[PDB]
Amino acid sequence: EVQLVQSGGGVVQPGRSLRLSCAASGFTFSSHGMHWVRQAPGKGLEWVAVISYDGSNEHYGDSVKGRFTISRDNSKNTLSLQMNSLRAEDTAVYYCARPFSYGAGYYFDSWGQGALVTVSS
Amino acid sequence: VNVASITAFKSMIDETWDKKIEANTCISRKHRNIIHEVIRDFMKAYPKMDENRKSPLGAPMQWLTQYYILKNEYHKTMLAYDDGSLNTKFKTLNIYMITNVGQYILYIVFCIISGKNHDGTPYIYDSEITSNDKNLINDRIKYACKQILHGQLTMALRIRNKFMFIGSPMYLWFNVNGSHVYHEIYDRNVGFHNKEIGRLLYAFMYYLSISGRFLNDLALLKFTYLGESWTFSLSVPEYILYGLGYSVFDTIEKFSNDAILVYIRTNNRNGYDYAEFNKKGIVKVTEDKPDNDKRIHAIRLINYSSDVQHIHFGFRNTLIIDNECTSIQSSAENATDTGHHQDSKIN
Amino acid sequence: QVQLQESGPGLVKPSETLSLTCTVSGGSISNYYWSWIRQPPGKGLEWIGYIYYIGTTNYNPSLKSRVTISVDTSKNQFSLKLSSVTAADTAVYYCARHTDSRAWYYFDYWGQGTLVTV
Amino acid sequence: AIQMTQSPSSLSASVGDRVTITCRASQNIDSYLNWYQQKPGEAPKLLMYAASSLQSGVPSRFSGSGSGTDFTLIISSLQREDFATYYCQQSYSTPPTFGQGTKLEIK
Amino acid sequence: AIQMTQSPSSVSASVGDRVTITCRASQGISSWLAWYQQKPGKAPKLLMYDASDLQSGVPSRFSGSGSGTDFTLTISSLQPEDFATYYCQQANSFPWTFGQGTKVEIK
Repeated sequence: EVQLVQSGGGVVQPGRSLRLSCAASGFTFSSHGMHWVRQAPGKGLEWVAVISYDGSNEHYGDSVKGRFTISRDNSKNTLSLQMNSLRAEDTAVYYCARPFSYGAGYYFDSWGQGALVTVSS
Repeated sequence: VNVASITAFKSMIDETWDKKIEANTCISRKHRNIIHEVIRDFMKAYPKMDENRKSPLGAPMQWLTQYYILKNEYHKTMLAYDDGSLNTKFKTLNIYMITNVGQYILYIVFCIISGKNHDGTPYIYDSEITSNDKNLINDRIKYACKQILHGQLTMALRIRNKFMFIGSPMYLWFNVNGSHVYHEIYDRNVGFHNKEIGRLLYAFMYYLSISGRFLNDLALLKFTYLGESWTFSLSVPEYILYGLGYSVFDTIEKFSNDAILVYIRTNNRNGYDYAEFNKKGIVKVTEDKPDNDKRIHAIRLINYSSDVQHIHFGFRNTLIIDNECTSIQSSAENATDTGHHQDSKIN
Repeated sequence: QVQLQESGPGLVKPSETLSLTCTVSGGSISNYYWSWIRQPPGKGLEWIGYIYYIGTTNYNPSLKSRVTISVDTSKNQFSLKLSSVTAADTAVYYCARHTDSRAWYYFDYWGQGTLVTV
Repeated sequence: AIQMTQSPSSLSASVGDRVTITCRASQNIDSYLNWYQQKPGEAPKLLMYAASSLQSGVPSRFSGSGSGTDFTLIISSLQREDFATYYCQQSYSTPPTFGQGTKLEIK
Repeated sequence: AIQMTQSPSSVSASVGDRVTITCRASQGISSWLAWYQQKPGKAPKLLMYDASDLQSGVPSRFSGSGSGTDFTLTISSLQPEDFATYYCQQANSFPWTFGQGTKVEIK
């Protein structure tokens, strides 16, 4: 049974840094890419980043470009997101979503429990 | 631009859609030529970049970025040939469920010609077309090569299949170190070393690893197609030419006074026809284009001033891929050079 | 702060085997490439081979006929065995680790270097 | 990127009524649309993995339509468990825009 | 293999002057050149991984330059700490080969 667990939520002051993690289990992590999606409290879902199955290809949303770094460790099955220059705009619940590919597209078939990140003091 | 290739492709997917992939199943010569033609006509759909959105590094974004894929007439015609039956069949395929030959071919070719990786991300994003970051563009293109080959090998490992191979088109090898991709795909996947899994892909990447793309003064012959160019210093097996997407009818330029045998077609009596060229300069094949069931693409270098380690690539039974899948050879432990009485010289 | 330390005998008679073991402290083998390199006394540097934690190895064609690199993730050690060591095999052997970056082909961490004489 | 717009932002319907959540795309997405349902305090769940394509375990009352630039999700009989937020996500081109969700409320 | 040739084999240079070490490649390598510093009795330290990209923990006076066949490591202001042998490693093909170490000594 595919299952994604996330940890590293908490409080951090504006401009500071945080590091989210997402430990995957129940599937071959080394073969499937992974995505990050956040949801501002009471607002819609927003796409954050993607990392390829090995880690040599990655992309970030336009708003978050240049401030986050997504990495993966295929030996521990860990998916991490590095948080820098955190704004108040970045307070959200963060989910790690595994994509299931069909044709040229894909859909998120497994979502994490959500780690809450609050950028406040 | 070319609807005949699309029609042949569609007919072959319909024919092979129910053909299960077995341990020794290989793409037939006809199907291989259909794949070759569809890829090369997809490339010919867009002969040059747009000056308004040209990449300063020179990477071929015309076949990598969605800004140009969606403008290709060939891509649109193939995705909407006869009310999109192929496209509907494509929207259900996935790396981890392909079991039949037609699914394998359709998924690989449609991912390639749609400018898409297997995980859904594009080869190069539309915002990086006019980028100057050499490392980012190079890593994207390298990932495209590695992911195509890795996807094929993971299919072969799951189905325990040997001799299935499509190959990565030459444009994806821009600034790509063949040795790096070979070792990245074989030192991180221990299950790929089995002698019964993907030996055609193994031979393809091993040849591309021992031979670099650009040999300045060690080249013996050069291929160029749509400006995308490659140089070879050894006999060029048919699997290499078929994976790269180079026909023997493209511009070949010859840098030394060696003798080359340009295999062109299969004839009666189970033989092959070849041409011999010795002069320096261009190599021109004046024969008519063969049909898909008998087309051949391979070059043999007669020179004897070469290391004996890589002479098996010129052996007749390895240079020309066998019609019978079980007789195909990919390594020096199985290479054999027999049966030249069946061949004939055209010129 | 990954520290690598070489071990093994420092004197091996000619035509016998050479054993070198490198222990990785403060880190793990689980995700990186580990290489063996030797330095002939006052001559230069020559690469021998590498082993990935999965078990795959790549050797130098110059001496691929007698090199054997092994890994043991349970003990955080990767070793090297050289057979039929000749008088030209005297050198300082370094156990390196590769860059844990998009580039994996450069040696970021090096050991102390154990000199072995024949 | 391709922007996703849903209509209506909120909808009021009773048990057994018919609802039609419409998602529009700025450009052609070519049948690459997935609909998710998110109950309050839970992660999104996929309902349809493509236009007019259902996921395993999804009740047959959910249905889909669309051929790019226009899509619809229809629930024939709203049960009490189908009152949540619905998001239309395109996957034709990364970034996969998720669209502003539609919340269904009991009348 | 790709022979790595370094020139000069030894250079004596004044403290605060500019030291230049050249590493020529027998066959073309495209920026896959790393430079290493070895102080006597110490293991090599990676200075630059690509032809011009500088590792952490390395003083900014080390500038990497050139790509292809010709390469150059330059020290903007030589310091007594920089007495070492300098090696160039290519990673384009196999086996990975190092060049003959250039000694730099303070005059």
